[PDB]
Amino acid sequence: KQYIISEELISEGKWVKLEKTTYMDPTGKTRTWESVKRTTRKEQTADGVAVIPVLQRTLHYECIVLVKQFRPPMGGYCIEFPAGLIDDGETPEAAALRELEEETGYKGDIAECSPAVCMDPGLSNCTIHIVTVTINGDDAENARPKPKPGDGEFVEVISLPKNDLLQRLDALVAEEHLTVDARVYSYALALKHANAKPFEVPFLKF
Amino acid sequence: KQYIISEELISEGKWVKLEKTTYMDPTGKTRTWESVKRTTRKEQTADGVAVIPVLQRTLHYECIVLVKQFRPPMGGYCIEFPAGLIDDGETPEAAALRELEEETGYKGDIAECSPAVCMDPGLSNCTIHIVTVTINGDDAENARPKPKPGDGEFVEVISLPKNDLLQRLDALVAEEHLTVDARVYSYALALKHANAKPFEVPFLKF
Repeated sequence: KQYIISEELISEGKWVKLEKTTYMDPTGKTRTWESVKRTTRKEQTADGVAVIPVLQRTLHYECIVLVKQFRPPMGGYCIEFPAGLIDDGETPEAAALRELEEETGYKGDIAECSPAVCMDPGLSNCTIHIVTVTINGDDAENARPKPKPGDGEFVEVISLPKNDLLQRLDALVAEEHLTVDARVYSYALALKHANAKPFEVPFLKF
Repeated sequence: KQYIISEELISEGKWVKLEKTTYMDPTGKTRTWESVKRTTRKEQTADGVAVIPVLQRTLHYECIVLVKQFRPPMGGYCIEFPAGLIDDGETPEAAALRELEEETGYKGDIAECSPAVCMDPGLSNCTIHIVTVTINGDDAENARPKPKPGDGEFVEVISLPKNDLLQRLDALVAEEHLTVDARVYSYALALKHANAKPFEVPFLKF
């Protein structure tokens, strides 16, 4: 019922651009909105990918591999799922495995890929593909990860136990005073909401 | 090791601003970055909140209350956790309940509140508090919810079964062709990774 009437560039940098968006509301009226867009965005493609790397080992608990790095806009360190924009002539799945290797050194398998999902709908048009990659830690190819930091890419790898990720994250916060990514937290939260107090839920039924 | 050296305003809008951030890297060299910040951001406070509203009923399955609305920066409709910025003289918790009621009409209680988490660390400084709110669906006040939208706020409410969330989201995507928010998808994913194929792990053990 609603649609975009027009978009006029307000300001543009080398990598990001701010635009004045004009759109038609449900009841005919016309309103404006300030929107953010990346200049690297390709037609019919998402801006980038995010990887949920489940480190697995035989007869051993799983781990979620995350990365910590300084983020200029935050003015401080952040804990995030490995990520990156999708390079030219690259599929989201391909990007996923690449960026995971570049930032962590691990080599994994695509387990599942999501459709394009938005990062901040009210602020930008940025979308990513959330890709779940399973890493075999028993494999010799993963015995000693060899990260490949690009120029300006300083990444600290952090492998956290999955069964109590949310708590590991809060521990990390209280100890280093850094910021957890909203997507990483959502995921951790969900794990707690489904795992925590197994017998507690089917107890009130009685 | 790293820190912010300077931050020069590239261009500003009424609600959003873009700026050149100059910082120090680990080694010693200097680099620049394009960052996005909101003009409405308060001191020592997060930009806003996102509510994970768990609709509950006795002898009944839980539902997650989500909202669908047109997003100018996206040029389309999005499925999202109810959200919004924190108003003046508002606590993250208060903002959570207010926005939930305004957008859905439901009246709920605070279950938990995350610390401030980043929306998109590589692009902006934006942070939110993710608040998990329970809604007593047995209570008459919730038997017939009544949203209180503001000017230019048009929201469709959608209650999706919790234990079936990710598939309900994929259905919606395949049927309506809209976009699911990255945080909503993440949460949904974690649910599947923890609940789906519950006997798959123990069977692979024997």
